Amino acid sequence: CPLMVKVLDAVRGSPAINVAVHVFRKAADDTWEPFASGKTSESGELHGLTTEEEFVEGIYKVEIDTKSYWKALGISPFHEHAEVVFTANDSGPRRYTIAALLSPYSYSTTAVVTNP
Amino acid sequence: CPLMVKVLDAVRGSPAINVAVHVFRKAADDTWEPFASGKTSESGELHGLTTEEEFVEGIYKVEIDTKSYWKALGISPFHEHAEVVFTANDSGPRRYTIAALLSPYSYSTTAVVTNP
Amino acid sequence: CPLMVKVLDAVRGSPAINVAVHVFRKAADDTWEPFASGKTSESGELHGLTTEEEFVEGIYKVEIDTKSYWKALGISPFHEHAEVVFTANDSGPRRYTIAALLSPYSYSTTAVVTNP
Amino acid sequence: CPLMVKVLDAVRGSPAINVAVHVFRKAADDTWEPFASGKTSESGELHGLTTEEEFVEGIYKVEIDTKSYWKALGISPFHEHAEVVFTANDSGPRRYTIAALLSPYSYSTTAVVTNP
Ligand SMILES: Oc1c(Br)cc(Br)cc1Br
Ligand SMILES: Oc1c(Br)cc(Br)cc1Br
Repeated sequence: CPLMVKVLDAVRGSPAINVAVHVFRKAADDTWEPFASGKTSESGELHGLTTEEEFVEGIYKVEIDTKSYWKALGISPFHEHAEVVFTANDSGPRRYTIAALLSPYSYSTTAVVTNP
Repeated sequence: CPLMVKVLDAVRGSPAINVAVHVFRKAADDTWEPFASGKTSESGELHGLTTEEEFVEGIYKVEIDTKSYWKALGISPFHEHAEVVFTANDSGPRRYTIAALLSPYSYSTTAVVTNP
Repeated sequence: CPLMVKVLDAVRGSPAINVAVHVFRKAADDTWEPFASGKTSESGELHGLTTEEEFVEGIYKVEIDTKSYWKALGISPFHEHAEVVFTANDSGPRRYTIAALLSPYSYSTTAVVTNP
Repeated sequence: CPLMVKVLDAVRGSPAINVAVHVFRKAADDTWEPFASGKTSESGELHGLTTEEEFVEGIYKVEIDTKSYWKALGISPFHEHAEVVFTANDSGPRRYTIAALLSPYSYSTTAVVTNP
């Protein structure tokens, strides 16, 4: 499990539960091919998106559906979503944790990258 | 006047200067059509991207080239760029200020939507 | 001129107005002596706290009353206030801008130290 | 273990290891009495600071020594430290996780509060 996503709600001070997350990988023809997807758990975490074998070198895009999250709570947010784009495993396989801290008009994203 | 971008450097504690910024508008076929662009000033600001007249309601993508910024500084970044996607709306305030706080492995983006 | 404070509201996406701010200077006996104070403007800014002449090198504490801000909005905050402690230094740039991005259960503070 | 602290380095994209953390509780005479302290682990986490019985209602101050952290890395940071002040357990016992995202000239602090 080399790719993990963690989302927190900065308004309620709690994990952001049931947030949809889509991952894409840039193709040779520079198109974004669907790679994996899922939803955050009660702890705001999304594990099991991919494997070490599948998670090859490449440029990935993790798109977090923050809009649906805020709308379900009765809030009209600014962003359509929070999307992280990055090159992965270009110096060998690494473990990535993409953390997103959400607010209606602001979000922060941090990457904690460790060598397995 | 209606759209401004401000970028700060959290490592050196100063405005992020000469950062490339491109704005796109989502087309009917869901592809991103180039709309406006430029580079941040000595104060880390980028104004005059569009006019009230040209900035119609729609989905806009603001792509900030954070990677080139850090690479020039000789610092190894994580993200390929910082992308801020949002829907421009007449119902809400007129002026949009997209502020991005940058760090090599983390970034935050906040919108300050005001009428005046 | 040498010290400015800017506060933003990440929930409503606007400047945080009428936020109480107090600045203290650490005394020889390590107690915090009141130095300057005021409230944020309609633009979420607070200028004219001190002069270059009065702002000598030393340890300063900037206490932002985030709790009263959220309570007035009828939103339950976590923090009692946001405290930014730092050492003013002549070796580095002259002007200090303390920016605080507020959310009920989270806040960020960045310093933009520039000479001009 | 109702009080946990987590610190991440936004420059390296890794946990902030060996960061000293001091906790204080406001006394009746409004002085800050030392409550507990420790250092972050290899995962950037600090557990075992207190217990449910000891962690009574009160106003607490968690002071994170970010200055020593950056100085050890050859960087002269802006903040003397990152200090969170908050009222705890005023609506019954809760579990608190204080997360701090660090950068030389900026830091964010988030509180994830759950009902045990
Ligand atoms: O566990 C984490 C929390 Br809580 C906050 C941030 Br930011 C990142 C991670 Br990983
Ligand atoms: O001027 C700004 C600062 Br400094 C920080 C953030 Br966040 C937004 C604005 Br506008």
